[PDB]
Amino acid sequence: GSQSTSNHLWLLSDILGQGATANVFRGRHKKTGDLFAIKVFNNISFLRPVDVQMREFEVLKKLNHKNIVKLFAIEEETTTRHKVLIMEFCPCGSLYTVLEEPSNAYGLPESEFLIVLRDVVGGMNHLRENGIVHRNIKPGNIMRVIGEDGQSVYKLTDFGAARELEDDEQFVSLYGTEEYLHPDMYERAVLRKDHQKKYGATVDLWSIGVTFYHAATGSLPFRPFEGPRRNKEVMYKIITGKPSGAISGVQKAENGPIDWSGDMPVSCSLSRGLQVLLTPVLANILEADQEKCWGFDQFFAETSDILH
Amino acid sequence: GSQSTSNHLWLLSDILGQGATANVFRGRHKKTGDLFAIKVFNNISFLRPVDVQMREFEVLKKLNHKNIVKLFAIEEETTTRHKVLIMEFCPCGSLYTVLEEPSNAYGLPESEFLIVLRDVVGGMNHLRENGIVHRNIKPGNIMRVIGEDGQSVYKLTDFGAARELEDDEQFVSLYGTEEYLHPDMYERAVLRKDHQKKYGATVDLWSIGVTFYHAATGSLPFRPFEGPRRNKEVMYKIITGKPSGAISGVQKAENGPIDWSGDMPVSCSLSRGLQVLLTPVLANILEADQEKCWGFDQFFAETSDILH
Ligand SMILES: O=C(NCCCNc1nc(Nc2cccc(NC(=O)N3CCCC3)c2)ncc1I)c1cccs1
Ligand SMILES: O=C(NCCCNc1nc(Nc2cccc(NC(=O)N3CCCC3)c2)ncc1I)c1cccs1
Repeated sequence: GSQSTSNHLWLLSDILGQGATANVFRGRHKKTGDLFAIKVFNNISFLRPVDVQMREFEVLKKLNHKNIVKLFAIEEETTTRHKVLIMEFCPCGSLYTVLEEPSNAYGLPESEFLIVLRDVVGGMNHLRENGIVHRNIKPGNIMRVIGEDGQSVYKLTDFGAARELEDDEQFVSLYGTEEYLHPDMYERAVLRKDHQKKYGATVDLWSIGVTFYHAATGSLPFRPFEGPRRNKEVMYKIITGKPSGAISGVQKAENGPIDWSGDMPVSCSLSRGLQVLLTPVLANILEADQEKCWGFDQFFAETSDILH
Repeated sequence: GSQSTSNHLWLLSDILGQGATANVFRGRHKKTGDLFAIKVFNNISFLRPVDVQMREFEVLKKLNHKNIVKLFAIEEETTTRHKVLIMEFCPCGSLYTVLEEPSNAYGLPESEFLIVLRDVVGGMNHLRENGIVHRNIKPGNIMRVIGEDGQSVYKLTDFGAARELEDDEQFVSLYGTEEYLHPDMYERAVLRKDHQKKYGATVDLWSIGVTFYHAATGSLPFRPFEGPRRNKEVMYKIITGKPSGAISGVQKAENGPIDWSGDMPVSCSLSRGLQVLLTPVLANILEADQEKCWGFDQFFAETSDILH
């Protein structure tokens, strides 16, 4: 079967994404046949407080930029009367899928990496200008679109965890994805250690740092022997124990000691010149200590210098 | 983009399911065009030991039954040379999708619930006859198919956590979904409290009990104010602190006390006669005490008695 709103229709088997609060479907405008991605909230999502439910709607109605997936319409699905989000369809899918390809085992080609850099920075700048935090940035929700000239353009999506947050404002609520998650959030959300901490916009810089390391090398920067998901204790030791300036930490052997590095791997796909410029960016955003990590002004200045 | 094996092909946008280790695509046999669901493992999945990776393949090769989604072929995808699983496509989707429908907000119609009962029992019996434990049973991986006579037939799938395990064998590894997870496993996997416990095949009985409660009432049996995922500590209190005989525990108000019940809610969609037969079944499988919990045989005997 299918579901529909006044103007749009989607088959329930035409899935594009699956999540805690919502699924995304490939759907069509009824009259034109034009394709869209339609985000449809599940029952359990309505247990959230109303102001929380409204955030993604308010956030997306505020944004408009080439590095953010476009929102076309908000309409009401008929059987539930719930609002759905009707968004630009990106037929190429995500950066996650690009990174899975064998040719990218040791990182993206430098040309493609520089594009990811440009576009993630551009998206993040647009959010910050508009006082928005994302809180779940990762390759799985950075979408690839083929631009006018045949080259990639990447765009941020999945604003399910996003909110308006003034430049110095803090929050205590938990969102995100374990492999990409700032250590202070990981501490509470994954290890359940409550150390009475607050979090700020800079959580997005940590996830971007992890995303860039991943795009640059083909691997996540912080890796217990079993992978992050399967050894939460060691994952936490890697991310909280890392020396200042380190950008990666790996446990090579089961139950083994941890090795951290402040440089890119020897296998890194990027030119050595770029590696040398990238490494300080990563070191200063993969920095848990709020006293030492970069602010946004600087992150944008320092990456915009690399792009030129 | 598409991926293919010798005999089958799928578009990467044609998704049917997404998970930690794999995605499932709607694909086709290249020559006949016949439709299949194709399970394809992601890169991070290969961090698992090889014997663990092989389990799902070995398990599915053993099974052949009306209440198990059929395995058609194992073939190699070309770009990675990884084996994929080529399965029966069920165009109707899952029991989870059925349960989202507003008409089922207070539980399935009795005629449908009885079908779910017959079929989950039939699938679970087939697994036990073959020495298999599933370890992630929930509505999301119970698929609905329309039988010859127009009536539903449900079938188990997603054997990503499954293994061979005799009644007299135990394990310490962790799998499952928090809302459906046996308390001993929840304690370690979700709360990360380690009490040197070992788990057995009867973990599938707990998930089945939660699944049946959900199908009978339209709601999960164990429910903090914010939902299970948004308040794990209270969830643990609920599932471990319930009296013997209790089949549900609900926190009504934010930070409120917990309402335990050994009976179905007054809103239950099932006839009262069926309710009274169902409740002792749920009471004796939603029981962590292994000295008290039913085994599979007694569970199949008592559910068979309801069906006839
Ligand atoms: O937004 C989310 N996730 C981001 C993706 C879904 N959204 C969109 N998707 C596309 N096109 C597209 C094309 C090919 C493949 C895909 N999907 C995948 O490749 N997957 C999904 C599961 C496994 C790998 C998507 N266009 C626009 C959007 I907006 C959310 C998931 C759950 C809540 S939000
Ligand atoms: O097996 C899994 N999951 C079970 C489902 C995927 N498998 C199959 N699906 C179908 N048909 C089908 C039809 C309509 C919709 C759907 N999907 C959904 O409705 N979704 C998926 C995302 C949210 C809701 C599936 N037939 C056969 C199979 I095998 C796994 C997911 C990740 C690893 S394994």
